[PDB]
Amino acid sequence: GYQMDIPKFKRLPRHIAIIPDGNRRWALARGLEKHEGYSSGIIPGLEVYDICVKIGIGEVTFFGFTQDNTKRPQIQRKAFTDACIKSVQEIAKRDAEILVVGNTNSDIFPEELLEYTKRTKVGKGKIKINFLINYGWYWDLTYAYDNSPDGKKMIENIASAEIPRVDLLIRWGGRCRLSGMLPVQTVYSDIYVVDEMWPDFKPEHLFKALEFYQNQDITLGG
Amino acid sequence: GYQMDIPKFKRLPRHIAIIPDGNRRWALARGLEKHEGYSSGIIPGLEVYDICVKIGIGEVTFFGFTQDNTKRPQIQRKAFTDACIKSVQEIAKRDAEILVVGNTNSDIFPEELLEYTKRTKVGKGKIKINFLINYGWYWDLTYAYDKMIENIASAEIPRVDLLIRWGGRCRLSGMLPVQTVYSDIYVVDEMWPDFKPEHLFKALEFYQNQD
Ligand SMILES: CC(C)=CCC/C(C)=C/CC/C(C)=C/COC(CO)CO
Ligand code: DMA
Ligand code: DMA
Ligand SMILES: [Mg+2]
Ligand SMILES: [Mg+2]
Repeated sequence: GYQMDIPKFKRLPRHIAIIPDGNRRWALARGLEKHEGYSSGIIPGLEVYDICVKIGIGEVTFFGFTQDNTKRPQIQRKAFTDACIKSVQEIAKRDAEILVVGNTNSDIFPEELLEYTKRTKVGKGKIKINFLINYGWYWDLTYAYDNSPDGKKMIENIASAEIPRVDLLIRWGGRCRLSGMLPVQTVYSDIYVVDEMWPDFKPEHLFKALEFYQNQDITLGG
Repeated sequence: GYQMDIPKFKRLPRHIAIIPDGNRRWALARGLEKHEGYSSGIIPGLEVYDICVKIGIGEVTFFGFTQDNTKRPQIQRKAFTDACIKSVQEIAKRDAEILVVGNTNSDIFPEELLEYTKRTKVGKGKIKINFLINYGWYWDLTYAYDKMIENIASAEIPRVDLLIRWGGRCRLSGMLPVQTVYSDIYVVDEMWPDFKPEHLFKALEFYQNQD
């Protein structure tokens, strides 16, 4: 991308989850229409990707859109779907192992992303980039209750089973909440909230989240 | 006044979750042994109860201890279990509808609390007080094998509106994965035994500021 001065970290998370929230508030604050913020969320994702590749983060999961989000106005649904498609396509121009997880048994799921619903190497690969597209926490848990008979097997067979435990979850837009992102993988996740809206992303947001992470005692109830 | 005037709130959560974390760090900071913090966590719980009753909170769920917590040394297990028993027994002397949710199929689950594993009205009731005792997220979700989502072990406990965690960590530690999917989370930096009413007031000011 371009040259940065990235701090040195004593400890790095294996898996970062990103909640790129605040697109509508960002747009309204700039006197744009609510749905116009999503198109300004793509370059921030690429800056996150570039930083994570440079420091050697193993896996990053981006919250794209939920089944609940598809209750919003058509004009917003078209805007955030278009922006999610573009984000996956942009990572597909770089070096990544791409996975899209979400309900593909829905008219809402974009045909453009079906090819990424199995993990796909692009360029030199290495870093795992996941996207949650038409994802729902209820759909994810209930996927298991149907397609797993046993109980101990249920957990291993949730819809998002390819996505491992989230070490660090970073949420833009100043809300401290999961919005149903990966309930199983996020039970022990250390959560960092950035007050600025996602389109106002700065590398310093990610650096401060990583400083937060390396400062945590990760005890897992022990 | 002696006790801070309880502020008047323009919005209130129906259901507050409490994670009373930091007992061991609190004890170690005082030069006590790791296990000596838990007994100093009981009165804070009663202060939360008193304030929630006064402002008219419908439901409060306390995180007591988890299956993961039973990995800890036996001296710590006995100390936190003893403190959880005493907490429920103290609420049992007041006005509450008490429910204990947790894995009762374990010699770790205290016999004293079996009677509260069905919702129990004490005094005038009018507030629902839940305790998670030998609770595990994994046990909760997998319990359904006993519609499946509506038959999780914690199914009686509704959506958490506001989650307040003491001890400075911003994490769920597996508290009620289903009910916490949209919960607004407020972290208090002070360890649970350093509870002050202003901790709770600031959490509720945070909640009424959320959209
Ligand atoms: C790696 C890259 C390139 C991009 C990652 C970011 C991304 C998915 C951008 C796409 C548009 C976007 C902001 C969607 C998020 O919207 C939801 C959250 O608030 C629902 O409204
Ligand atoms: C009372 C209670 C169950 C607290 C949760 O924190 P924890 O210390 O048990 O977990 P963690 O190690 O994830 O902070
Ligand atoms: C499991 C439980 C009863 C949590 C309360 O604090 P703690 O025992 O986790 O103490 P700390 O967070 O300081 O280790
Ligand atoms: Mg939002
Ligand atoms: Mg703790």
